[PDB]
Amino acid sequence: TFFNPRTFGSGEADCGLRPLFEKKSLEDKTERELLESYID
Amino acid sequence: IVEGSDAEIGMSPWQVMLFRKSPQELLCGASLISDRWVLTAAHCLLYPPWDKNFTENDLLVRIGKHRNIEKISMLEKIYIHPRYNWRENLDRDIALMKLKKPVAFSDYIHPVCLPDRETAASLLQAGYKGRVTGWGNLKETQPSVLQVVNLPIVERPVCKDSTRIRITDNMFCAGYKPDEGKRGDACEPDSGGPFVMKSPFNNRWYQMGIVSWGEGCDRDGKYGFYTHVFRLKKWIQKVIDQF
Ligand SMILES: *C[C@@](*)(O)[C@H](CCCNC(N)=[NH2+])NC(=O)[C@@H]1CCCN1C(=O)[C@H](N)Cc1ccccc1
Ligand SMILES: *[C@@H]1O[C@H](CO)[C@@H](O)[C@H](O)[C@H]1NC(C)=O
Ligand code: NA
Ligand SMILES: [Zn+2]
Ligand SMILES: [Zn+2]
Ligand SMILES: [Zn+2]
Repeated sequence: TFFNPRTFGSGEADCGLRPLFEKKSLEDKTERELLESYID
Repeated sequence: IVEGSDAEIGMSPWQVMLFRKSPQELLCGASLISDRWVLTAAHCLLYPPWDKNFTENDLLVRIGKHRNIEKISMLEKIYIHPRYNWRENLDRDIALMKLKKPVAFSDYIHPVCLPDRETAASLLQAGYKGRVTGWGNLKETQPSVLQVVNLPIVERPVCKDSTRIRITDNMFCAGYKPDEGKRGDACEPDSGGPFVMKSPFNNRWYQMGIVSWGEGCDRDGKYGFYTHVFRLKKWIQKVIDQF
């Protein structure tokens, strides 16, 4: 980690994973565009 | 957001809306980075020309789902970058707000990740696309639902050549080139909103930028400018690890 959990609060370990998408293994309607932009 | 699309429910759970308390007025976008810290643009809180010099007690933020389980939180304290240059080019357009009481994460409320060295050097490259979200103008002069648009990061040389405003290493620009076909841009008052990228490695979303400035909205040959979050992560640490 980068932040002390005591000042920062909850979150640096539980961040960027959406309950309704990544956590349910569901892709949102346009994130593939971002993925496509990485691939050359 | 101009030329964007409607956002799906729970698509951007770190989305925060900054409101003027009295009278109630939507002022800017913002992002949730933990259960008690919110990131936004400094000019959303401090820009004297626009008569903006807010005290923590003048604002409220709203998080979560757009009239029942939405979350309204008061602010405990506001932190503006000490070297924020509002008189010139908005250099270091970044601010932190600490919530009065931490919020509970839910299906509709969760923090976005802040990038580390390895992440910002693997994903912060020209050509790669990020995502910007907001409730700002749909056209140069408002949506009923949160708007979204994915935009490619533009090489520095092109960004600098697109404007007479002095660009610093604390900013980056994004948007489609006149002939790339697609369009899209953030627009006032999308400022403070996050420019996020999904890492294909750990499947996590990281906030790489903050809507900062632009000339007009979605105009050909021009691009949106964003505060370079990673370059200012040290200040975020000092403030959070300080207090
Ligand atoms: C505060 C935000 O709502 C807004 C975001 C603009 C984003 N625009 C595009 N096309 N992505 N920022 C501003 O309105 C800032 C605040 C100061 C004035 N300003 C501008 O963007 C001016 N139009 C240009 C500018 C003025 C001063 C310094 C730098 C740029
Ligand atoms: C903000 O308002 C406070 C007075 O209440 C003032 O001391 C401070 O100089 C203002 N910040 C400016 C104008 O940059
Ligand atoms: Na443009
Ligand atoms: Zn969680
Ligand atoms: Zn519609
Ligand atoms: Zn003045």
